[PDB]
Amino acid sequence: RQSWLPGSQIPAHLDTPAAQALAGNFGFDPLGLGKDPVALRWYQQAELIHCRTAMAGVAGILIPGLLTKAGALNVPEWYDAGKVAIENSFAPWGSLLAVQLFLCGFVEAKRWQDIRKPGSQGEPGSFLGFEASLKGTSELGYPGGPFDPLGLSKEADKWADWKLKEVKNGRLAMLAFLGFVAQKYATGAGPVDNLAAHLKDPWHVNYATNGVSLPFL
Amino acid sequence: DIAGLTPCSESKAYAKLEKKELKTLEKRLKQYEADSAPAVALKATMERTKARFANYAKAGLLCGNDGLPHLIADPGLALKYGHAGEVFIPTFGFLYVAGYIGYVGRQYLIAVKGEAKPTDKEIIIDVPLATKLAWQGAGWPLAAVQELQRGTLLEKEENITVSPR
Amino acid sequence: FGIGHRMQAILEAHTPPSGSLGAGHKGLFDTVNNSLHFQLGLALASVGTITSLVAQHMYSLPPYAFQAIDFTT
Amino acid sequence: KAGNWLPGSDAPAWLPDDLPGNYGFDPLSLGKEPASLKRFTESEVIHGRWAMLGVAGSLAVELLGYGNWYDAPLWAVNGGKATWFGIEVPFDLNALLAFEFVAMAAAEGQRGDAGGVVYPGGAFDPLGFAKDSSKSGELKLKEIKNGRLAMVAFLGFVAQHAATGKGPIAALGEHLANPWGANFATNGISVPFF
Amino acid sequence: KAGNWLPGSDAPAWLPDDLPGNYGFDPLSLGKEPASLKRFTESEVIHGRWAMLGVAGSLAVELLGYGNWYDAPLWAVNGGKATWFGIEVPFDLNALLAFEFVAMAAAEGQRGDAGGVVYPGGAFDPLGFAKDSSKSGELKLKEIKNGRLAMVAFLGFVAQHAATGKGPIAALGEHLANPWGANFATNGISVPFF
Amino acid sequence: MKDFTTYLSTAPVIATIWFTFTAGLLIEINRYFPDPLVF
Amino acid sequence: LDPQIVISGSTAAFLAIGRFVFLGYQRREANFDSNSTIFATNDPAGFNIIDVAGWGALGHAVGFAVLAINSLQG
Ligand code: CLA
Ligand code: CLA
Ligand code: CLA
Ligand SMILES: CC1=C[C@H](O)CC(C)(C)[C@H]1/C=C/C(C)=C/C=C/C(C)=C/C=C/C=C(C)/C=C/C=C(C)/C=C/C1=C(C)C[C@H](O)CC1(C)C
Ligand SMILES: CC1=C[C@H](O)CC(C)(C)[C@H]1/C=C/C(C)=C/C=C/C(C)=C/C=C/C=C(C)/C=C/C=C(C)/C=C/C1=C(C)C[C@H](O)CC1(C)C
Ligand SMILES: CC1=C[C@H](O)CC(C)(C)[C@H]1/C=C/C(C)=C/C=C/C(C)=C/C=C/C=C(C)/C=C/C=C(C)/C=C/C1=C(C)C[C@H](O)CC1(C)C
Ligand SMILES: CC1=C(/C=C/C(C)=C/C=C/C(C)=C/C=C/C=C(C)/C=C/C=C(C)/C=C/C2=C(C)CCCC2(C)C)C(C)(C)CCC1
Ligand SMILES: CCCCCCCCCCCCO[C@@H]1O[C@H](CO)[C@@H](O[C@H]2O[C@H](CO)[C@@H](O)[C@H](O)[C@H]2O)[C@H](O)[C@H]1O
Ligand SMILES: CCCCCCCC/C=C/CCCCCCCC(=O)OC[C@@H](O)COP(=O)(O)O
Ligand SMILES: CC(=O)/C=C/C=C(C)/C=C/[C@H]1[C@H](C)CCCC1(C)C
Repeated sequence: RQSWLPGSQIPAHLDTPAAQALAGNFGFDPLGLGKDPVALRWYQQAELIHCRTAMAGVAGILIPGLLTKAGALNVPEWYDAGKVAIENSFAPWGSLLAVQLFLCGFVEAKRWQDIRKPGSQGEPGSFLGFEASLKGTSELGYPGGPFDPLGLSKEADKWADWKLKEVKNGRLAMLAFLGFVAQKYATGAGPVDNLAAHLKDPWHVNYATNGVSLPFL
Repeated sequence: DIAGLTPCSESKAYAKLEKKELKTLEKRLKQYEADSAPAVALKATMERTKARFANYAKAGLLCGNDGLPHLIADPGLALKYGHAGEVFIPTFGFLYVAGYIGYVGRQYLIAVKGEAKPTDKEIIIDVPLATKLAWQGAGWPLAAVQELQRGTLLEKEENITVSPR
Repeated sequence: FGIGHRMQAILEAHTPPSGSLGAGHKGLFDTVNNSLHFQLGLALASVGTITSLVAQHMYSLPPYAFQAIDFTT
Repeated sequence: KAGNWLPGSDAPAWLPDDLPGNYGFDPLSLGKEPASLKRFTESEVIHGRWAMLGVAGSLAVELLGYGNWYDAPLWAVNGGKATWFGIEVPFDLNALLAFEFVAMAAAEGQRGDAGGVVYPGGAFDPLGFAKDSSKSGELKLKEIKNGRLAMVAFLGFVAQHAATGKGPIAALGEHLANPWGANFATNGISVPFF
Repeated sequence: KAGNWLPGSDAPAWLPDDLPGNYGFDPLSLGKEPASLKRFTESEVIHGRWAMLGVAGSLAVELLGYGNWYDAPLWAVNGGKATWFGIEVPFDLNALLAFEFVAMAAAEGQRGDAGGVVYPGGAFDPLGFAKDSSKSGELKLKEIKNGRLAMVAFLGFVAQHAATGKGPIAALGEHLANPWGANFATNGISVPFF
Repeated sequence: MKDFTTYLSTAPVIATIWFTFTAGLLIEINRYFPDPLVF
Repeated sequence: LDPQIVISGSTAAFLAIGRFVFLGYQRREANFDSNSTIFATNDPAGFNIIDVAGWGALGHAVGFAVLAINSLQG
């Protein structure tokens, strides 16, 4: 049994056969937020959405930032890309956010309805024939049809491992974005610049030297 | 600006009040020596006064005709004119700590309620269980919302005692 | 003279269909017309509210001549 | 049932299947009581009919060039005379109130005395398009759907006028000229923080 | 079936063999249900017919020297008059949308009221090219294949225009004049690293 | 020691220790952050 | 504005909507609303003197309101 703390008392709610079926089960729940099975299922969906969203965002911040350091691209910093992208644009940020909220609300409402009732999106005569493809697999949060065009989820032997590479990576991405924010309020530069400045002198450039992360020192 | 008030960084009464406080402190300081404990204490108080006035003017507070700051309690005005730090953020901070303490106490009561003698657990606090619940109460809003959605937060009408009407 | 209303009918015809108020105002005409303490309580509540209204309106909106200059009054 | 307003959600039990426009949309459970649901049906049909006529009139006046629906009663407030289709009308505001009040009182009085009738027929159907009750089902749905759409359209007319100051056609032309740059998120009234 | 899209891969078990243009290409399994497959079949045939007409019209108008397909509604952006084959047309954009909308709505309503008929025939087949059902299936394969090619061609038209700016005929001549110097890799937006 | 810990676990002793800890935390917070009126 | 025309028209109009429009509704509500005097009349629809006085009062009030509003010149 893999654990996040060797010797710590693993919670009973995380030891059930249903809880162990989730990917990345390391028995980490010191606050007991997953005692309720309904709450655990909802939080599992939230963790999956956060993992995918954080992975896409951190990728869109790290890859163009790494290409900017080289001569591949000239993408500005993530904390300044919004202003630069809205300057020479075709619409203000308010109109764009309104269209975004509408388009995101529709799909999130459909996802919410499928979470409330699995496979309910396949109601006949409701999506111009595309309702059949809107029914996900047996596991919540893992749909097929239009999603997953390559069909890599049909092989079960790697499926259980595939999900492990999706949650864990996502968790890392979730911390990555957090660092991106903290570093922004601690050094004032970008993440790639902070990485290079740290690699230049690791013994004197860290969180214990900026004076912000350790005010008592 | 809002309600006919002016910012503390541009109020004459605010500066006059600061000069009055510094004047009375300096007047009290002139009666002592230079390398004595009361003089150092008075200088420290004066530095604290200067830092307090500078910080209040730096925060963008709105002062009145008396030179004293004013708080904005309307959420719209606070979030629209940069006054959310006065009454909005501390409101949510107190809500978090209040629900935190309430949830910890409720969890302790429900936990000791099923034991043999709950009154002993009430007069003599079970420090290990109380400490565990105190550390676990960080997720109080999530646990409270999940409890409310499940219907286990409230007790039924038939299980509560009432008057004979 | 035939025309007009009956307070009992208006009271008995004011119950929401959702059952939020229970039986609504059914039987309120008999419990008020036959109880002098209920009528006295309603009258005193309205009178006290009107008295406070009088105090506020008279100091803010002076109705009598040369009344604002008289501070003691 | 014509359809499902929330794909994958169970329809309310108090809503009949043969009701026109029955999409199962009632989160507040307002039609749970059978008597209340009966009044709400005729109320919705009457509202849809009035809104359809109102939206058609507001569109026709601006499409022909006689101002918007908001500028229509502006003649009675500052020395003006009503013009219908470019023809002068010899009636003051006081005379219009008496005639409209008497006519509407008579019409609505007969309708109310009828007993909540939603589909009168007969004298109201001179062309006989709903003689058979078997084919009236596919035509009643069209009426309720067009009525709901016109209700939303009139509400939008009032909202866009109160938030911009221009008529319905004027807001359409401006939006067709600049869709991304001129919408509800750019008027400064709808969303204040945008 | 007309063949296999991916050699070595088995065709899906829900695709009928008698369907025209059946290549077993369905990795997303969108036509899993027979009800959705019928609608998608009619939609694909109609899309192919419209794509064929659109591609033929764009190529014809560009080869006849009447501008590219992108500069077709440009006369109604700045104010002008449309010219079909060099002959002036006195209809403006406001009147063109009305007649086209009315005629298209009537024709599409009549077509959709039949219940999704893909191959009507009769009045639409006066020459009798499909009198015998033995050879009717062979021409259907050609029809769906030409439609698929036309849809891909129209997608290519839009993509190459948004990537370069020149029209389909102007892009063909440019590519024939400089194949290594004028292609999808030299436009500048397909590959940002190059 | 069990009886001593049980005595220290009573309501007045626990209240005294808890209020002393809370008061000390608030006092030290105001000491290192003098005059906090806003956030 | 002529006072006679306005008052006469308002009174006649409300008496007409009281006798030919809202008579049945008022009679049905008065019946369900449940020493006295019965006012017998020869009107076929039972429009007694009490209803005439009430409708005439409403008509006169509305007519005088119209006259006053038009007198204000607004
Ligand atoms: C606890 C009671 C309470 C009271 C007495 C008020 C009172 C007020 N609020 Mg409010 N508000 C409250 C709770 C309260 N609020 C809460 C809990 C929230 C969080 C949702 C808000 C969020 C809020 C916002 C975002 C705004 C106000 C605003 C206002 C002021 C005018 C609007 C109004 O009266 O309509 C009641 C307020 C609401 C129903 C909230 C929606 C805002 C309405 C639609 C007004 C917006 C229109 C426009 C901006 C008005 C400004 C006109 C002009 C000065 C430019 C007014 C003094 C407005 C303001 O003055 O901006 C500085 C403003 O925009 N409030
Ligand atoms: C588990 C602790 C607890 C909880 C969850 C509540 C909760 C509640 N109380 Mg209550 N109360 C408590 C303890 C608690 N009380 C105690 C010890 C007293 C005696 C002083 C009171 C006296 C009291 C009165 C007179 C009233 C309430 C009321 C209420 C309700 C309104 C909210 C409020 O803040 O009121 C105010 C809360 C207080 C005045 C006391 C708070 C005391 C602390 C902060 C609570 C925790 C103390 C405890 C020692 C910690 C647990 C230790 C454990 C972890 C080892 C609410 C449901 C009101 C009501 O009737 O309901 C609408 C009301 O009128 N309470
Ligand atoms: C019949 C529905 C309808 C239509 C066709 C329009 C059309 C239009 N409106 Mg309008 N509006 C509507 C309803 C509608 N509105 C309603 C109900 C309200 C009150 C909330 C408003 C309030 C409003 C304001 C304040 C403004 C407009 C404006 C405009 C114009 C610019 C687009 C825009 O930003 O609007 C936005 C409309 C909404 C956010 C609400 C639309 C309601 C639904 C979502 C649309 C109809 C449903 C649609 C047929 C199918 C939806 C499916 C989809 C969600 C997937 C445009 C021509 C702006 C203008 O004047 O132009 C410069 C303007 O400022 N509208
Ligand atoms: C488990 C648990 C339980 C127990 O009981 C207790 C405890 C301990 C408490 C716990 C823990 C928790 C945690 C840690 C959490 C966290 C989370 C996160 C971090 C998230 C994020 C998350 C994150 C996310 C999503 C993110 C996303 C992002 C994005 C979109 C981005 C975007 C962008 C880009 C691209 C670029 C531009 O230029 C900018 C922007 C616009 C900005
Ligand atoms: C269903 C439900 C149930 C659940 O449970 C809950 C909820 C959600 C709440 C719901 C919903 C609701 C809603 C939405 C409502 C709305 C309505 C409307 C809009 C109406 C209108 C309606 C509307 C209407 C009638 C309108 C009408 C109009 C008119 C007549 C007009 C007139 C006119 C004209 C001609 C023009 C001129 O120049 C002026 C005038 C004179 C002015
Ligand atoms: C099958 C499947 C299944 C699996 O599983 C999955 C997936 C992959 C999803 C799939 C695939 C899909 C696809 C490929 C699609 C595509 C489509 C298209 C492209 C269409 C178009 C389509 C297209 C179209 C109609 C087009 C049309 C056009 C037109 C009419 C044109 C017109 C015109 C002309 C003459 C020229 C002038 O100057 C202008 C105009 C006036 C403008
Ligand atoms: C027999 C007969 C008949 C009838 C006739 C007649 C002619 C009747 C009538 C009647 C009338 C002709 C009535 C009227 C009336 C009136 C009244 C009843 C009134 C009143 C009053 C009041 C109450 C007022 C008040 C006031 C004042 C004092 C001041 C200012 C304000 C007001 C205006 C409010 C006929 C031929 C149809 C048919 C046959 C038989
Ligand atoms: C902005 C201008 C437009 C706004 C105008 C609003 C004016 C509304 C006037 C309402 C007048 C009430 O008028 C009266 O209504 C009742 C109540 O339904 C109708 O009453 C009818 O339906 C009710 C049930 O609802 C039955 O009990 C009754 O027997 C029947 O007559 C009457 O036939 C009508 O005479
Ligand atoms: C019921 C469920 C509700 C779910 C709601 C989900 C909300 C979706 C979240 C969206 C993220 C919000 C990000 C957009 C806001 C940040 C944009 C912004 O802050 O820009 C404004 C400002 O810089 C522009 O300033 P100028 O360029 O100086 O005008
Ligand atoms: C934009 C708008 O308002 C709606 C247009 C919808 C249509 C034409 C749908 C029509 C049919 C469909 C495919 C289902 C069966 C009946 C119809 C008329 C053939």
